[PDB]
Amino acid sequence: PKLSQDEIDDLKDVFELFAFWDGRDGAVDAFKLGDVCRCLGINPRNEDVFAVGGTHKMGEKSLPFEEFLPAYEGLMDCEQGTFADYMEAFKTFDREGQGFISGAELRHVLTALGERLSDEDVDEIIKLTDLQEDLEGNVKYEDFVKKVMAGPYPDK
Amino acid sequence: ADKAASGVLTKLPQKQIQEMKEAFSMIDVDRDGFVSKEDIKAISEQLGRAPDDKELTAMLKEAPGPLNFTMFLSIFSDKLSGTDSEETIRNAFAMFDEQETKKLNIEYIKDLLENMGDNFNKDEMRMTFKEAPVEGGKFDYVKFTAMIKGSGEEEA
Amino acid sequence: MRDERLSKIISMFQAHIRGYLIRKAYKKLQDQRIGLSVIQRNIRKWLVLRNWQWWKLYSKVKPLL
Ligand SMILES: [Mg+2]
Repeated sequence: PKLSQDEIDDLKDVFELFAFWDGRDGAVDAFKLGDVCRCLGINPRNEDVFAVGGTHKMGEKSLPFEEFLPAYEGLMDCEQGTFADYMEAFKTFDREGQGFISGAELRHVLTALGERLSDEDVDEIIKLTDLQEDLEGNVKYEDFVKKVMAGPYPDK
Repeated sequence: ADKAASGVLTKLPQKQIQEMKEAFSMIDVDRDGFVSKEDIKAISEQLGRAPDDKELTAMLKEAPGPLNFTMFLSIFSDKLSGTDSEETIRNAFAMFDEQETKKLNIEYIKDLLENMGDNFNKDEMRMTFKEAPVEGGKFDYVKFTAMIKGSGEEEA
Repeated sequence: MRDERLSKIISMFQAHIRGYLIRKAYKKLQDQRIGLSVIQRNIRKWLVLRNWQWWKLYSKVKPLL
């Protein structure tokens, strides 16, 4: 009951779109659990998605709306990262300390640390954020953080 | 114009209805303004395969009252209730042709119809692809749309 | 000590990235849901009309016109 009644219907809507695409009888593959929550505006780590019923592969389990609502409620209260955290993290790899980093060192951190992402995924965020290199192979990472945080209708 | 309980606004065209009266009068073999059980028998027996279980009684059942040109027009219209145009259908398909090739891979369109949405069963799938234009492993949705829409290029 | 801290942080930043990509794709998904519905419904009308006794009788008579 912390979840308002219209927030409940915002969930009913997202659930139905995915229910439609799962080759439908009004149910949702437990594997797409992370994606559904991402469309409601939260940014959970894979680990948290697993701690609530998500699966590693498709066709292993289904979820009726009644089992979905309490999993969502559980993920709302997990930790979410700030701008100040993200900059402390990157200064860690700044040799001169002038706010630059090579695209090289950039790719490397995104694909070898934390929860590694795919080269195709790294390719697509760099495409979408329109991030750009300078003559000596460098990039300023503060600009990158901000564009990611602003989201895809980075608008204004 | 009238009710057989479905149609709200029959705006199906004038050439389209002029044809039908030429058809109706050829079917009304006894010349009296009504299609009888015996009119159908005669005419259909002539053109070849001719239904005679009393599905002939079933055919006349479909109309709530005596069968004049006006009841005729009415029952056909109920059948065309719920149908979109060629432009609407062709752009629906195009929503899946990202490279604007004006075609779709056959493996892709088959997966879309059978495992997603209000998915097809095996008998629907079989009757849909028996007739379909395919070459080089490429489904031609433009040609398929004009076909099911009855476009008169050549069906002479 | 605070090695996992830095690691959790990198992890949350990658999460933000995955959220970005998904939300970007959402609008194409709602449009497509309308696409498919239009397609399955019309092919289905076509099938039913093709099985119709009055429609069959009609085809084998249009020529003679
Ligand atoms: Mg007659």
